[PDB]
Order: sequence, then structure tokens, then C-alpha cells
Amino acid sequence: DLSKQMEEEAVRLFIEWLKNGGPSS
Amino acid sequence: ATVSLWETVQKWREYRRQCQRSLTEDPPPATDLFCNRTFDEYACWPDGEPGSFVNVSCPWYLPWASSVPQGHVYRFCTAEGLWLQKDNSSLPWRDLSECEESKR
Ligand SMILES: CCCCCCCCCCS[C@@H]1O[C@H](CO)[C@@H](O[C@H]2O[C@H](CO)[C@@H](O)[C@H](O)[C@H]2O)[C@H](O)[C@H]1O
Repeated sequence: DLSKQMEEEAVRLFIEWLKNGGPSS
Repeated sequence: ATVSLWETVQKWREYRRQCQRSLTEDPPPATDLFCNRTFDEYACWPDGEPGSFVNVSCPWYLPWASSVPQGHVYRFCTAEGLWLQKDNSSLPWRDLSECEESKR
């Protein structure tokens, strides 16, 4: 529940990281 | 429905692998002025026609991709055969608003 919701945020953060240029970087 | 950072990273690596294949194997454009194909880490861009918007489907690795099946991200290919940027140092202009997660 809580940990699932926090993983969901981690995933949004991962996508924001790619939008910001990811490994590029 | 499923949340998984692991699954999402793995889908992104697959989308990146498929993209690299396209970048390597897609035939060169019909000559000789075109903005160059690229993977910007979010999306895979094909070669652009000068003076055109280029649209690609929302990346299929997005956890919410099935909510945005007809959505597109955009770049603009200027008449000079360069991707539209902004200022001096910036990255290419991109619009991914159709691919965003929230309902509103
Ligand atoms: C500063 C504003 C000036 C705006 C001038 C005109 C804007 C150019 C449009 C951007 S490129 C365009 O994107 C379209 C997708 O949005 C693309 O359309 C495709 O997908 C659509 C899905 O909704 C659908 O409506 C169409 O049937 C389908 O062919 C279209 O090919 C592309 O040129």
C-alpha cells in the first residue's frame, strides 16, 4: 500500500529523469 | 495497474534497444536535407522533413501508456534541416504534453 505508492513515485521520478535527459545525463 | 520500477526500467531498455536498431538500420532519407534521427533517452525520433512537425507515439514503456494510445510527442524540423531548439545552448524543442500522466 504505502510502499507500493512510494514505488509509484520512484517510477515517476525515473520517467522525469529520462525527460531531463537520462544517461545524457 | 501494476507498479514496478524494475518492469518499467526493463521496458525502457527494450524501447532503447529497438530504437537503436531503427537508428542503425532505417534507410537514409530521400535526400539530403533532413533533421537527423536520434534517441533523446525518452523518445526515438526518425529523420525529419525540413519545415515540418515530427510526431512519434507516446513511448510504450510509460506505465500509463495504455491511457494515451493516440497521444504523440512532437519536435519541429526547421527549413535548414536542423531540429528547432530555443536559445544558443538548449536542447531541441519537444512537446510531450499529450503523453503526460494526469487526467487534468
Ligand atoms: C505554432 C502552431 C502551428 C501548428 C501548425 C499545424 C500543427 C502540425 C501538427 C503536428 S504533426 C501531426 O500530428 C498528428 C497527430 O497529432 C498526426 O496525425 C496522426 O495522428 C492523429 C492522432 O490524434 C490523427 O488525428 C491522424 O489521423 C493521424 O494521421 C499527423 O500525421 C502529423 O502531421
